[PDB]
Amino acid sequence: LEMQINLPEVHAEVTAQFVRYEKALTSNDTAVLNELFWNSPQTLRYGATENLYGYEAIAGFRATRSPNNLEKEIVRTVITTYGHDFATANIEFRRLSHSQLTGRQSQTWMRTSQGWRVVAAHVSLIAL
Amino acid sequence: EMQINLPEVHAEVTAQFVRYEKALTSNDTAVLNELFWNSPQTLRYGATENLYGYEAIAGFRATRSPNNLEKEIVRTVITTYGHDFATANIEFRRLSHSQLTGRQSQTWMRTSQGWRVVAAHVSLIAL
Ligand SMILES: O=C(O)CC(=O)CC(=O)O
Ligand SMILES: O=C(O)CC(=O)CC(=O)O
Repeated sequence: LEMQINLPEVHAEVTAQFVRYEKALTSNDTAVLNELFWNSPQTLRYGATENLYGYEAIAGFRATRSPNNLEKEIVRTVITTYGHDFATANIEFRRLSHSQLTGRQSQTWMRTSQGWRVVAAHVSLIAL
Repeated sequence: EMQINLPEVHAEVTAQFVRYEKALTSNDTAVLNELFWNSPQTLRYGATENLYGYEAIAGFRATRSPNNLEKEIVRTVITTYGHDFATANIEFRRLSHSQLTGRQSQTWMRTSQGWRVVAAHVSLIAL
């Protein structure tokens, strides 16, 4: 894997799915948000204020989340692919409601037979 | 899907995770640096800082205070995918900050020199 860092075609596919994910967040398109998370009990998301274990818990969280005050400005993005089937996506952002905090979002992506999926995610806000 | 938690692979990664946790408590920076992937792509979103590239992470390790190190691990999920990739996610607590619960996420890759962390993210939140 270490011999195949950021193969152009792989990096392009993952970047596309990442943009898809970010677009679905802004429109609260829960169908796409759920589509992009790996459907497995192992999948997990450490959110800004909650820890969710399993796809079912993540999907359930998305159903009960309010689409209000969701906007976020991405400031930095690093997408790295390893071989043909694995990737990480790491971003910094600012959320408009907490202008004094810098946001971090990490995702690990895996290529499944149904396409790229997030297997684990972690979001946090800090003051620098 | 594609070979989830193969016993031998899951055992190797769990061993390296235990190695990492032991090196944190003894502030064994040699082992801490050994376990992070030596690449400019490697990154660590720390509890209080964002570091890009192995050199920035190694530099941070040389200057860090080892004092408030100890922590109770409360949940661990280690998941391996095929033979060469893994994630490790833990929740932890400290008696020194009873109001904060910790999260630590890592993505691991098998290199020719062994398993390495390619990305990590640590954060503390209120209960
Ligand atoms: O607020 C959070 O927990 C993170 C977030 O913006 C939506 C996501 O990336 O799932
Ligand atoms: O104290 C913690 O759990 C987070 C941390 O920075 C140790 C590490 O770098 O793994």
